[PDB]
Amino acid sequence: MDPSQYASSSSWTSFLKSIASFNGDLSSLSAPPFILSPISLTEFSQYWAEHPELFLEPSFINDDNYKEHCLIDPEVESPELARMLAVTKWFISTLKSQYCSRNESLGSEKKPLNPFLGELFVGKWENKEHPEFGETVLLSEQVSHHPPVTAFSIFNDKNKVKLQGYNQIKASFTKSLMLTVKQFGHTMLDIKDESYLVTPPPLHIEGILVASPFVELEGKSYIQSSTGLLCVIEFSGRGKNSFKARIYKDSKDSKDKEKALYTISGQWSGSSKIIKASRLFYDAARIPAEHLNVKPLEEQHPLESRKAWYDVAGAIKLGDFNLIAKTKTELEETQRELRKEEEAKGISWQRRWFKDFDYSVTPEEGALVPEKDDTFLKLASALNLSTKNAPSGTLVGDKEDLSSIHWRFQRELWDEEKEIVL
Ligand SMILES: C[C@@H](CI)CCC(=O)[C@@H](C)[C@H]1C(=O)C[C@H]2[C@@H]3CC=C4C[C@@H](O)CC[C@]4(C)[C@H]3CC[C@]12C
Repeated sequence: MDPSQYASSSSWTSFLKSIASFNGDLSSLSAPPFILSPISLTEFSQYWAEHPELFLEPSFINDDNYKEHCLIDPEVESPELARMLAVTKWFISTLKSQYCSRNESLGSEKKPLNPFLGELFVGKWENKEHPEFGETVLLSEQVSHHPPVTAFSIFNDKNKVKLQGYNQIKASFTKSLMLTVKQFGHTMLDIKDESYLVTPPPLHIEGILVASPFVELEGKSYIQSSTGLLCVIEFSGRGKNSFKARIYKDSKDSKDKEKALYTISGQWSGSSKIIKASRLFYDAARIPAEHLNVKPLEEQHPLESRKAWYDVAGAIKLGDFNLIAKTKTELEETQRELRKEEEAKGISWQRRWFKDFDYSVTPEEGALVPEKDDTFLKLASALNLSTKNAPSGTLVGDKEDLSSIHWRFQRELWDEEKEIVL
């Protein structure tokens, strides 16, 4: 079936009709095979660093070289601002990865595989052509299934750049059959001793009537630094993927747009320019994604995503209804059986590399809680960001601002990991 036959197929009409009775759980969407992705959501974590050089760039900016690492402003006022510029550029560079990859590789957004609890995805950017980079490692874990929650860490030891975060969504259909999505979660980025707090934006999926789904971003993302500096990024559709970002000396100033130290505008999936107090800031079309190195299937542990979903992926690619349904049930029995074995060997398969910390004022007696100087508390306080499980970017005293549970990477658990290698 050619894609121009999709919107009026029986399958698609049947799909749309069942939206009317949508039960609130996206995984139960009865999507036709042609709209299915063979990729699991635990793989989406790789999309935070597909431009390794931009990921690592802030670690190379110091007091003695900063004017030489600010292409759009050679008289940038400080290394702190030069690094905030660089973090903003990196963040803008992830968006195309995050939100357009299925478009390019599959032809539209397609329904992802709902990962099983304890599913794992790992790989590395080896950065062989730039020895000063060193290897950057991605760990990604399905820390919850009901609701689905993915947690991840991307880390470069050589340059002391690490990122961690987690992601969850809530979604509902509007009466025009547009799917509105709010993201939940945040990501933190340490560049040596300096820290950055990033909130993903709300989004909507369009082109559903026409059976050509695509993501458009809306609302705002924040990037708050331990330096006090704050970038606010506002998205809209257009003609697409446009935005306007502003960087402020601090979060009090962000209340007044004319206080912006710089202003960036354009398309995150194309080009954008910047003005101070214009030049090319980022051109997504000039800078190809670099895909992480994943180990061969034959060498994968059966918890690992591509190994786990192999037969399911093969059946989706064939578009075979029966075979998909059958491979899915065998996957479920394999994973149940796999967990039993983890358990017999004394292996914790559930909170494997990340733990759920309780930031509420009423933790349970033995619960994991934040230590005094916690990076998240200090950056959320700088931004006036709610520390509860509200939609990402929710500010203190917003309507949405309920638990305060956050996933945090524990490096030691990966250093003493019992099975999984890179
Ligand atoms: C194909 C659709 C037809 I109506 C079915 C709806 C789904 O497939 C939803 C669940 C799916 C998509 O439409 C886009 C997906 C988001 C795309 C990118 C991100 C970025 C990443 O960092 C975290 C995951 C997230 C939010 C995806 C979640 C699942 C979405 C909404």
